[PDB]
Amino acid sequence: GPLGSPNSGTKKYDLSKWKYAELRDTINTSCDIELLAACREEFHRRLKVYHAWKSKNKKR
Repeated sequence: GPLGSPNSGTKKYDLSKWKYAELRDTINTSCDIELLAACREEFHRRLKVYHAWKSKNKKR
């Protein structure tokens, strides 16, 4: 089609690891279905593992 794009070597978003500062700042400064959607995914995810570490919560 029109768009040839004879050079592909990157993705759309990538947040291997972000800081708590930029996290809150970017969410309160930037705005985008992706930025926010990704921000929440990291918040919930990062928090999910946080609890898992401390206590995996398990009562046999």
